[PDB]
Amino acid sequence: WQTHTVFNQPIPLNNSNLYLSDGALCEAVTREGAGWDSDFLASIGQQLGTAESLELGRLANVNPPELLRYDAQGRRLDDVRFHPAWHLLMQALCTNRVHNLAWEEDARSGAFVARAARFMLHAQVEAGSLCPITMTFAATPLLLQMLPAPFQDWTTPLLSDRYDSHLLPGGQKRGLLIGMGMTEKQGGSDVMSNTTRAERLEDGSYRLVGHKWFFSVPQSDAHLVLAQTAGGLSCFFVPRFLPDGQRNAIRLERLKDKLGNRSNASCEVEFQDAIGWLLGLEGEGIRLILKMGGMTRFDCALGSHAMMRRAFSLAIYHAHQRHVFGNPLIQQPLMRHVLSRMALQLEGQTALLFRLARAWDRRADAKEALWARLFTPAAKFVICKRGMPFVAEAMEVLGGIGYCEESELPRLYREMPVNSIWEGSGNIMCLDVLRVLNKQAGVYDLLSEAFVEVKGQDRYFDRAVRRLQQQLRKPAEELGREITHQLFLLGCGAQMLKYASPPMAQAWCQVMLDTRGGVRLSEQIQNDLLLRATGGVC
Amino acid sequence: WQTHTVFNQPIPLNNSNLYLSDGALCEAVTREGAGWDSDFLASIGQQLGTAESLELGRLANVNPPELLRYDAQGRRLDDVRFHPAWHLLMQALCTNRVHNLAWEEDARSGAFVARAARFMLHAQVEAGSLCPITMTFAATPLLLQMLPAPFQDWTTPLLSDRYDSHLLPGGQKRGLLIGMGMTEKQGGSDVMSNTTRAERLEDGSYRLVGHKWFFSVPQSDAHLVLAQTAGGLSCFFVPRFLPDGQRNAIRLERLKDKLGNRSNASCEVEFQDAIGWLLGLEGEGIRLILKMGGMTRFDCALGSHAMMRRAFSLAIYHAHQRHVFGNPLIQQPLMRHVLSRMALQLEGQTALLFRLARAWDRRADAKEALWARLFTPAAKFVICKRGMPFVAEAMEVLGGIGYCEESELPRLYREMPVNSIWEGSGNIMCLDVLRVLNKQAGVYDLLSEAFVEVKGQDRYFDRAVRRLQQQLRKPAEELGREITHQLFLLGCGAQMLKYASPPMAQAWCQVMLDTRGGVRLSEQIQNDLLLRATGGVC
Amino acid sequence: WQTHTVFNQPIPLNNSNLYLSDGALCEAVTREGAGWDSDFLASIGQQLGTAESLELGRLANVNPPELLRYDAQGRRLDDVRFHPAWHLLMQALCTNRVHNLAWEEDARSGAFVARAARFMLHAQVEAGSLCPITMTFAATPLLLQMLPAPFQDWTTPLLSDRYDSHLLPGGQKRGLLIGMGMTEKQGGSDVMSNTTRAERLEDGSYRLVGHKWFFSVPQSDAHLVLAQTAGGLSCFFVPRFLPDGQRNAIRLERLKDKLGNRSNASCEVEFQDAIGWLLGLEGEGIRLILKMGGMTRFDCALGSHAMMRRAFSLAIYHAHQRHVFGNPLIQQPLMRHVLSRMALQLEGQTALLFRLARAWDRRADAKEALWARLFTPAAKFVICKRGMPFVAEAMEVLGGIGYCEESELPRLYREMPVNSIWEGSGNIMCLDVLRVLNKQAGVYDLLSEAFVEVKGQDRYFDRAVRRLQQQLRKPAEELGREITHQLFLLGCGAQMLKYASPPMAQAWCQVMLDTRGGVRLSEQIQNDLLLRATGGVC
Ligand SMILES: Cc1cc2nc3c(=O)[nH]c(=O)nc-3n(C[C@H](O)[C@H](O)[C@H](O)COP(=O)(O)OP(=O)(O)OC[C@H]3O[C@@H](n4cnc5c(N)ncnc54)[C@H](O)[C@@H]3O)c2cc1C
Ligand SMILES: Cc1cc2nc3c(=O)[nH]c(=O)nc-3n(C[C@H](O)[C@H](O)[C@H](O)COP(=O)(O)OP(=O)(O)OC[C@H]3O[C@@H](n4cnc5c(N)ncnc54)[C@H](O)[C@@H]3O)c2cc1C
Ligand SMILES: Cc1cc2nc3c(=O)[nH]c(=O)nc-3n(C[C@H](O)[C@H](O)[C@H](O)COP(=O)(O)OP(=O)(O)OC[C@H]3O[C@@H](n4cnc5c(N)ncnc54)[C@H](O)[C@@H]3O)c2cc1C
Ligand SMILES: [Ca+2]
Ligand SMILES: [Ca+2]
Ligand SMILES: [Ca+2]
Repeated sequence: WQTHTVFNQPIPLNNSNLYLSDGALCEAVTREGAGWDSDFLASIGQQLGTAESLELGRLANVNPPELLRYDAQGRRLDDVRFHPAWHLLMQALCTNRVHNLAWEEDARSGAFVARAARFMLHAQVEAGSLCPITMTFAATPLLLQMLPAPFQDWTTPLLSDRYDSHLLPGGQKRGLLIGMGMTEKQGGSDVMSNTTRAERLEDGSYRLVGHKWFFSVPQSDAHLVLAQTAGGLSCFFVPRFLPDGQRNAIRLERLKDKLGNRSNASCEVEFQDAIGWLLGLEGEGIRLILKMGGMTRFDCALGSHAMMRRAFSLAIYHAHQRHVFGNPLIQQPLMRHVLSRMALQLEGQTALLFRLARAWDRRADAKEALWARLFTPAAKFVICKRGMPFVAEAMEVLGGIGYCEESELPRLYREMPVNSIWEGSGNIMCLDVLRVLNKQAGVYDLLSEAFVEVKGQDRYFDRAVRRLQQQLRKPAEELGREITHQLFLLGCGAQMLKYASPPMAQAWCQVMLDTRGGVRLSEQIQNDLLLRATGGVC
Repeated sequence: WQTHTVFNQPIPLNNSNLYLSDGALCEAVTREGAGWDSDFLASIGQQLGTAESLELGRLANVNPPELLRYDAQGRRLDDVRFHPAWHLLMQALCTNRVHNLAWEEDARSGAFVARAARFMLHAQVEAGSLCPITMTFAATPLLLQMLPAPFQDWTTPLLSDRYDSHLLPGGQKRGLLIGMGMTEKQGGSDVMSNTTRAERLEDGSYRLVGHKWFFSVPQSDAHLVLAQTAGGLSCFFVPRFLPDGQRNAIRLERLKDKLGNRSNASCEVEFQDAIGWLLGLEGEGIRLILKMGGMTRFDCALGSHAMMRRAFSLAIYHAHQRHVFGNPLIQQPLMRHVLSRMALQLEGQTALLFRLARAWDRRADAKEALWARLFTPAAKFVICKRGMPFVAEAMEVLGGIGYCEESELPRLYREMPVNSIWEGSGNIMCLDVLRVLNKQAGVYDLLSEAFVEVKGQDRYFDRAVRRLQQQLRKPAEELGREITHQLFLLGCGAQMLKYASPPMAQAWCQVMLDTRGGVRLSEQIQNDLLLRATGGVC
Repeated sequence: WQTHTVFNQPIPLNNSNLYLSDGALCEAVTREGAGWDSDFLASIGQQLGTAESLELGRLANVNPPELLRYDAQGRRLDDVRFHPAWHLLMQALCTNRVHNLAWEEDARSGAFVARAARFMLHAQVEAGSLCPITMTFAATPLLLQMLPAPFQDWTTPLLSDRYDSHLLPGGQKRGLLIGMGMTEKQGGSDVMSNTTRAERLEDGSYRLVGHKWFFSVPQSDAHLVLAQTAGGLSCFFVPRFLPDGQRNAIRLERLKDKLGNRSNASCEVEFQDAIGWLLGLEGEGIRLILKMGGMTRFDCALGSHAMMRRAFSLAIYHAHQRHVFGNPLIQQPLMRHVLSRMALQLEGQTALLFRLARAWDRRADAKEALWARLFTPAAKFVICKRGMPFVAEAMEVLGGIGYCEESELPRLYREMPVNSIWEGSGNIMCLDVLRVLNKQAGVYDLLSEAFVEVKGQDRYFDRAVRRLQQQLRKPAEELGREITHQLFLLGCGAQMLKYASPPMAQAWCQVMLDTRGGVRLSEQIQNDLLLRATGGVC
């Protein structure tokens, strides 16, 4: 009955450990002060790597949410309906405290780093569910700092490990999600162009009339929303339900039909005299949310890195099994070269991101705070931009089967641009880097110290330092991407030189910084890279 | 911001008790020997009536199953993927033993009646999930009677309360489902036209080559399949997995794209030297499955009745709330007339079906067995045919909102024809009734006795008995539907006269049997009918 | 490579002549004064019966319209996007003047009858596209009678044979469609409960604020819309574009997700100070549209009849080819009986509808006008109610293949209830019949004359006349359906007795009016019925 036998078809990667298979991550977690979380990380790495877990990710994306503007009786409903897989993903994210680990009372030293490792494991399985998690993690410290009086009973659920999908006022719920409404049709990068208007009421609250053009996670229990007041652009707490239990006047008009990120609901919304509570002062909306923005930019970089890691893991498991021209694909000199360069890129990214996580963890230290202020937008720019060609290359390793929606690769590929577009996109990251280099007291000293610490170790690194120094003499706005990319590489290189094995740091520096390419990697480096990326080290 | 206020929109029926709201059913359960099950029935009636339960029914139908013929590597898979709601429905059906209550060791007197009541509650929530349940309930006694030796370890899971969706040989599973493969492209009514061929192997098993054109529940652990042998048309046990653990050679070719019944997978399949085990003798396939057929025909009648009951319950809850021309719709004389006639039809159907369930329960008694043999096809014909106009009328009570897929009514309406088409359809039921009346020893005596028992109580009933007697003098095949319908009504009428209150039996007889219509129901009868249909009695 | 041979599978009906195959229709067209249209009818009957034509019907339903509330820039759009098949269907409908043949200057005697025959041919191919056609045909004479001054240039396009899908003010278009906005969330039967409000402006036009809950064909160039004024419920011309070229303020909020009629867009809409022009006087909205309603009710009856005709034609073509138990299915005594009864029902319906079409054609005659006033709602009630069980029976002739969406039968079945629900639904038709019988001068005389004309010809007919006479003594509202059904049958019977062959009229009267059923049809009648239904006569 058959016309052929099927052979030389790799088995797809599943039922693996997402943590234990990543040598660079395991090393970074210990190095950066989160080793106490390693047993937990191995545990969730196993749970998240199962066929069942990966299926929840697939189901949540192929059954995207449905906007319910009205009920069957023609009354306004303004709700969103998700596939059950979505709620199961949210439950595990919250159980694992990806939304608030760092903010717990008695959080231990390294909690920001431990939380980043947890986030990176989840992000490999499914990306859309990270959006509410990212916004809630970033908004929580600000909300706890400024929590308006009628919402004092939100502190307990903000600190829980309990996802709660009930359509109830937040104070009645066991856990909460918080979103961000900034972008308007006339601009997302330039939020001063916002026309949503807030008028102060007798009781000190404000009435808002306007719109937000991309308003993710409409089901959040509140959104922090930018609006204009007499005193300038300001930040408001806009809860889904008012203190009295009535629904607030946020009208969900249309759900975005997106390239990727499809599991996540993003809406176009309008405020019809919605009630908001001013956070901070009138006119300080942009300043107030700077650090909130910093944390979301970090998560963008970490998310793209995580997706690159998953795509790479799929590619290498496939290339190990697939034979071409009589030999394993991973043994073919050109393929082995390409995959080894990919692995080297992920090693550097992991070292940089986790050092950056430690900086955010230790931000009570002014120099750590400054390092995070400078390298966060740099990391978002370079890593998020790299995501697209990196994932395409992984897909090409698999070949035609990597172009079919049955594979994880298309979904990863379709996700990659979102992280690059988020929060003013790549150019805004670079202009922010230039602003910091220009205006921030202490920056040039911080950089010099970091670079002197490793001076003499590598000729390519030292040449790149001199090139950046020259470039910073006249930092033209048109060179913002060149400068940001150079700065990012020097950050990565300094971490590699300090902490990677010497042959690895040497390989990294030559590949990344030796201005003439044509760099061949030694056999031993390629072997070590590919072994480290499949477990080996942990 | 609003253009209007929404008013006079009924709230849709949910969070009600499917059992306690049905006076006729509660009375029938006690009358027919299953009163010991009443507490359980009230419990599951509450569970099944919740918004959450009704949502599982919706989800399983709007997310229909997907046929997986191949995996991503191009190897044959032959599997079906369902929405999780489907599996949750199956779990509750099996927990409630709708597939096997009557067949348990130590099953108590009335178990067939108790099982019918349980089935009727489930059928109101979701219909497609009743297909595997119906086939498994009907096939189980036959399989236990004839179970081939290599499958002796199936007896325990056949008797469990555990749904098991694992892709494993049945002997390794905690519970089992059994299907039926009869229909071929050239005929489903006339199964002797089957061309699927079975050849005897050295070990006594047979190799099958052929097709089945409608093959529901392909995921069943076995199907009973008709095939031709040297000795005539025969019945085979065809398991999904062979005794050695290999998949059997059943190729799933195409999933039907159906009007209704969409939650249930129905496939077109081909046998490529599939292995089957002969049940019974060569050439006795048609005879062997007669009683199996009887049970499935009963479930068809019961299913259509249940859907009619749900549609009626929705219509009356709506008409009680909706106002037209200044008064409740249920108070408008013409609407109240129509709904009262509907209620009266369901009273008769409930009385007949449960008497029939008792007949099947007590089938060790030759007269009970004969009553079931005769009235089962009659009930399937009339009740399944009535389903379509009855549900359309309920939809029209709701008006335009009953035509929208948000309402339960369209799904009920789209389901109704399947039960009428099943197992040779309406004409085959009537030809079977004629065959029984002609050939079956004892029938005319059984009928006479039943009719004499109530003779003198109602003039319309006694006139209808005389009309049937005349008709049976020359029972032409072309009058098969007229005769079947008359017989059905006399069955219903005898139950009403014996057991309904006299004004109710009087109303039933005049409406159903008074050859000139124009029958107006008294105010008291309409009130009692509509109250009984909303709980009152239980 | 094969497991079986496919055989005994009928070829599906296509490439047939929808007109020439229908003996009763061809005879009715000539009888009722539209014989001059017979060549044209045969021509379009051929065109509409092709596989390509039937495919347009399928495509328009499986690719339903999409509501475009906003454009990609977030500006309001309020438009609907259709599959190209929809526009091709509309083009042929308008070329054939199904929307206005009767209203042309110099329309010839019999034009209403010719238009009804044309409508019936189209309705067999696709039903949703008849909605704009029906509303435009019904509204056109009223609009031409009352056309408000700023829209004088609409007269030419209202009278064209040119469908025009351009998004332009009607006065710039080559042809126009008109819709009807009556139903609100609180009621469609009782339109006096409408809360949409119209306020008179300085220039004599009115500003409307409110909603309509089912608002079909939102893309119409205008809708006639009921709204409350100081002077009572009134009818407004509400154009899609104002005289100055601006879009009118009609907000399309949601598209209905329907059981059937899926090719046709039906919206929930809101008026945000939309401009309307009063037709007639304040407070005469209900009266003004009575005749408009009459024409749409006629089209409902004609549409259900047409769908029944298509379903029957499919069933008989199938049963002629399919063999069961060694003989053609159409030769099996019970099946032949059932199909013959079906054919007889269509013969009566065709005779009645076309006599009714002639009444509407000759409505300058007071007695013809009265016949149409009385029999139109009666016909809508009985015929539209019959549609559901009739089409289900056809599906059951085909068997399981008739339950699959590849067949035309499911789409026909899912369409049938809409015609029964339309314009206040079945109960409102019956209450209207009772109102006419009670209040309308001349009615009892008109009926007596009609009945005396055929008195003595058939005993069952004469007995039914006496039964109706008795019933009309005390015409209780609760007997509205019994009375309407009796009246309808007497209408049909009088046409059959006057114009059918005597054996046919005899067969009709006995089957339809002989209060004890068990009526067997002669061999010759069954043969003549089935031959007439496949062409024979034309
Ligand atoms: C899936 C998804 C979900 C989203 N969810 C949210 C949400 O929940 N909340 C929210 O507020 N927003 C959300 N956004 C919107 C997102 O933040 C914006 O798209 C982003 O800030 C860019 O704004 P914009 O699209 O208006 O582009 P613009 O601001 O018009 O920018 C266009 C391009 O110009 C570049 N540019 C801008 N200014 C300069 C300059 N001075 N010099 C050089 N280049 C410049 C930008 O970098 C960008 O590349 C979401 C977006 C997506 C895709
Ligand atoms: C959703 C669905 C699921 C199904 N699942 C299964 C399944 O799991 N297993 C399986 O075996 N089948 C299944 N069936 C097929 C079903 O049993 C058949 O469709 C049914 O038996 C009718 O057979 P048929 O379609 O070949 O019609 P035919 O046998 O061709 O009958 C067509 C019509 O002719 C009538 N007729 C037949 N013989 C006579 C006669 N002698 N005199 C007068 N009238 C006659 C029939 O009553 C019917 O109305 C399924 C069907 C559906 C719709
Ligand atoms: C596909 C579709 C398209 C439609 N398009 C349009 C459109 O374009 N324009 C428009 O105006 N409407 C439209 N309608 C609405 C349609 O006209 C209404 O649904 C219909 O008039 C019934 O009104 P309702 O749904 O409010 O039911 P109700 O008025 O609430 O009636 C419910 C039931 O009660 C019965 N009833 C009402 N009064 C009495 C009484 N006095 N005594 C006894 N019984 C009574 C009715 O007959 C009906 O069976 C559309 C409907 C559908 C399904
Ligand atoms: Ca090698
Ligand atoms: Ca009353
Ligand atoms: Ca014959």
